Amino acid sequence: VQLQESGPGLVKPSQTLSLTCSVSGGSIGGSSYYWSWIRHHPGKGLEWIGYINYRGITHYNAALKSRVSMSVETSQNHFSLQLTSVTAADTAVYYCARLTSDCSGGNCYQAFDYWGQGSLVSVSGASTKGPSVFPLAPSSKSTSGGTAALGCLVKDYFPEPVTVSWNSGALTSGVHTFPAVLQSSGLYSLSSVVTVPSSSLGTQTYICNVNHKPSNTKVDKRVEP
Amino acid sequence: QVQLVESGGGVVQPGRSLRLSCAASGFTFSSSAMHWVRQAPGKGLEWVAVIWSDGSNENYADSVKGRFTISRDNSKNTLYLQMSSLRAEDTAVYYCATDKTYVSGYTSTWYYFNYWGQGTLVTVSGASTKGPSVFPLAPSSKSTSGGTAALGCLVKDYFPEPVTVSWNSGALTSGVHTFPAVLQSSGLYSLSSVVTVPSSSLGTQTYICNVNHKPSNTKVDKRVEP
Amino acid sequence: DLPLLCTLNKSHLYIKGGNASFKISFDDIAVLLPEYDVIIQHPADMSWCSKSDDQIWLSQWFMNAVGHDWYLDPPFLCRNRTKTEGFIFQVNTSKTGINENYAKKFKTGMHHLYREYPDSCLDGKLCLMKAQPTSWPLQCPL
Amino acid sequence: IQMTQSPSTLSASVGDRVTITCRASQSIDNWLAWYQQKPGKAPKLLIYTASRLESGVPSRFSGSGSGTEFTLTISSLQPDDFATYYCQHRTFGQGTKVEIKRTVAAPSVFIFPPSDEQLKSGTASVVCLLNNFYPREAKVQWKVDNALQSGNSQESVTEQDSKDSTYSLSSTLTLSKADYEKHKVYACEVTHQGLSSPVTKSFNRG
Amino acid sequence: IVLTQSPGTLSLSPGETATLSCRASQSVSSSYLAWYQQKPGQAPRLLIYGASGRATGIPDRFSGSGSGTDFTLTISRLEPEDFAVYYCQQYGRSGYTFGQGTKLEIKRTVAAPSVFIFPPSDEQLKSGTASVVCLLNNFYPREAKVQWKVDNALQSGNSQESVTEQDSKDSTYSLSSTLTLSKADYEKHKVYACEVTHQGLSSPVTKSFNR
Ligand SMILES: *[C@@H]1O[C@H](CO)[C@@H](O[C@@H]2O[C@H](CO)[C@@H](O[C@@H]3O[C@H](CO)[C@@H](O)[C@H](O)[C@@H]3O)[C@H](O)[C@H]2NC(C)=O)[C@H](O)[C@H]1NC(C)=O
Ligand SMILES: *[C@@H]1O[C@H](CO)[C@@H](O)[C@H](O)[C@H]1NC(C)=O
Repeated sequence: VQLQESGPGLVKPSQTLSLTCSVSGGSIGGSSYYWSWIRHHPGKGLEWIGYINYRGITHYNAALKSRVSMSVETSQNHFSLQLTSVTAADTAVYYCARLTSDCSGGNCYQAFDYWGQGSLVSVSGASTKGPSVFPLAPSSKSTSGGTAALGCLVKDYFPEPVTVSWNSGALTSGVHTFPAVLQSSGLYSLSSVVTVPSSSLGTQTYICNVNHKPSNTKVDKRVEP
Repeated sequence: QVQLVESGGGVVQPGRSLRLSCAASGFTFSSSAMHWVRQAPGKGLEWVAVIWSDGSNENYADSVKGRFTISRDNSKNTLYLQMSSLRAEDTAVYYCATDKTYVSGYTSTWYYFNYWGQGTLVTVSGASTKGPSVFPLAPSSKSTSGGTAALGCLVKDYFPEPVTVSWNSGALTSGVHTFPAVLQSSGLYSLSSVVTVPSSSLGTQTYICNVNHKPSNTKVDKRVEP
Repeated sequence: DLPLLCTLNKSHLYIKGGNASFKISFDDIAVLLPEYDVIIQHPADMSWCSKSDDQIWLSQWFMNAVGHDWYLDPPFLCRNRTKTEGFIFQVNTSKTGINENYAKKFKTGMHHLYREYPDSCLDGKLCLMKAQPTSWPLQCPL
Repeated sequence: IQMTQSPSTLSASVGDRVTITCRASQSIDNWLAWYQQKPGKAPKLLIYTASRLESGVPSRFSGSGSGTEFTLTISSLQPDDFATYYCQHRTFGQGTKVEIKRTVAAPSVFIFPPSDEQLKSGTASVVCLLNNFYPREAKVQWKVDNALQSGNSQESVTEQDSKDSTYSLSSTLTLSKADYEKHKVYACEVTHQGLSSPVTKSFNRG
Repeated sequence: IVLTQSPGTLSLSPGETATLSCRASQSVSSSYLAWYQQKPGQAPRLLIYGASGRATGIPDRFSGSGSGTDFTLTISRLEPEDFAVYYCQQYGRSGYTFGQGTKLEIKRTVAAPSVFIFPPSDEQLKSGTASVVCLLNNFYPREAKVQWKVDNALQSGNSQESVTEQDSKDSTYSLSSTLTLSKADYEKHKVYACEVTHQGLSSPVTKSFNR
């Protein structure tokens, strides 16, 4: 059983955010099966939004009931989430789950068992920005014995996030993709490194596969000493 | 037409299991839920277990719950109560009761009991079955008035309950007060039955007490004179 | 595909969704109690009341049809699923006390679902809503 | 979810408007019943759901109550109503024994010596009778040369008589032959309301 | 209704048992409470359902317990792959409110950082910007001190630090401070240093480069 989230990365304020979750494994609902949406704020805890049944039965959160609608279609196995008059305080990571309330003895009405990876939703009226990828070339000072280190700096982009693959996703061993940190100028800056030994100095070409889907920029920067 | 009969169970040493049944007739047994009721003489009533009709055995009374079981057989039309790891405090009379629904659109669980049984006295004691020793209560000539004088017998140290006492093989009813059984220190029930007779009946009529203890088969007839 | 409704006599109220069919009755007789039974707060509590899919759905469709505010309106009682006694959900619809505001709201509901219903609930006396799965009546069409 | 019945023992005469109360720990609306147990037979169901009488129970019995407080009133009780009543639900009531109201009766106190056959076995018990008295609260004080409470722990009572509705008590002092041939005067001090000066019936040995 | 999860952060050694408390303001008659495990950069998964029963595919070292207000999650024989954020949930007064959260740090031997320095890229230097990146590879614990030295003078207000969460494969963290300056500022100085202070590396190592 799997779940997939699909919606816009950036939604302008006072507008409508809409995301749709894909049920993989079985048909939508049945006896003791509800489909929810669980929001996740930056630092601030998990908030539950609302659910929908196999034949469309909804119940929402007290603070969200005023502006949240949800839909469902059992024919193609997908359910909706609609929030109107979005604000900056509606910036979170939206996960879709399965509530369920079937058991063996007691505690039948239980909690969410299956979840999706979740889509990051940024709520801002600011224009999107393309990340300028700069290769961090392996230098003589960045050589500590038999090992070396190299990387790529995904500088000045908006909104979050960016996906960094290495050698088109070949080498994952000894890789550290750092989280995005807001700049002095107030833009996202991502670092991503890899530690290859000094033996493989001028052998295999090291390319970072950077992707910024909200701006649709696919940059393949080569790192050479 | 509704009748509820019990199997039987008496003496049992504390800890040993005792099994009891309840045959039912005159009503649709498989429909009405059935269950038992504990009744000690020194407390009155107490509910002990419940079983829904046609399987799905529900809980018991926490008073004793964990150490015994209740069963139901709809083919034989009998009820069951298997009392294991007994304690001395279960010295009681066990009734069989029914009822389900309520005359309107309701069915679901009813701790009410419209039709009862007879009850089988189950004494939980380790004491050995022994015969009673009968002693005559000497009619003293204190209240020597020609209309009032007491006379009796003493059914001392017997086990287990009960004891049936009569006078002149059922020829006396006036003044005959058969006192309840008292289980004295370290087993052995002991009671006494008295009769009020005029002083004229003292030296004319022969008074004997028809005491019997069928659990020990001891039939005693004792001559009472001052 | 909308749940079937039926009106008979006054007291004989009927409903059918899918395979399930209930009997909505109003009287002062009590069968469900708190601590003893279940406390339905939102429609996800109802799913551990029955095993049948139509039996859970019709009960939650009937409560959303009458206008039971799952946030404001008081919770109601239900029978534990693993119980052979059957299926029954009870809504406290007493027209006096704290449930007086809820009872008149529930009174107008039957006046718009079953259209005309002279309420078998006494205004200023104990009254309880009780639904039990019944057979689909002969008189009730479809 | 626990029951509380009061009074302990209702003492009333035939014709009175007698009424019994019942309490509940949890707010129980209509899940209560009343029982009638004449000692020697299983109780009969009187009324169910605190308001509706059972099919075939006299009209004088009336149960009223909802919420937590329940009452069982008998408009004009007949002699065939004198029994112990109980509450229902999971838990049960203590039992409000219903006794008659009678004129106070003095007990006919009678002291009985231990039998000669009883004396030879080693254990000789002294018996004291006090026949047909109405007020149940009657206490017996065993006085052997003026003191005792050992064997006094064994006393029994018959239930209210059918004719004159009076109880009768049998106090049995139990002791050994060793303790018997060690004391002289054996007394049975009876304290009762029907006795202006509590009467003492005594013997010695001969 | 209010859910409070205590403590804030639980740094424990593998094998040693971990106990997490979750107190409710209003007395919860259980069943709605369920524990969660969210591993870094992943979807949370159900640990315990109805506050007692362990979920599907969840080990028995994880044990759900409690009644009333206090509810306790207990993880006995810890491992480095048990590093996650733990949450307790509840439905009360219309809303599935969740817990605060306790980040469980799996301890290990105090490891020294592998410090490497990167000068600004050729493409960046032509664009009138210059970013010096100091990489600090796989150390323990997270608590590390880093500063920039421009011709033996500290530079602040431009340098932004980035830290990854505990790489459960070896229980180590990593850092990247990015000192940003203009083209003119890069030309006016010649030696750029990265001052590193950590418990693992007792001697404060300063790795520098020349223009
Ligand atoms: C269903 O709703 C009704 C109506 O609200 C409930 O009946 C009422 O319950 C309350 C709480 O037990 C009663 O209040 C009590 O009143 C007595 C005095 O009469 C007082 O001593 C108590 O402390 C308490 O305040 C209320 O009186 C009673 N309704 C009336 C008008 O008599 C009912 O309990 C609810 N539940 C069910 C399943 O029936
Ligand atoms: C329902 O049944 C289960 C299993 O026997 C039991 O644990 C629970 O206490 C019952 N009632 C409620 C209110 O959940």
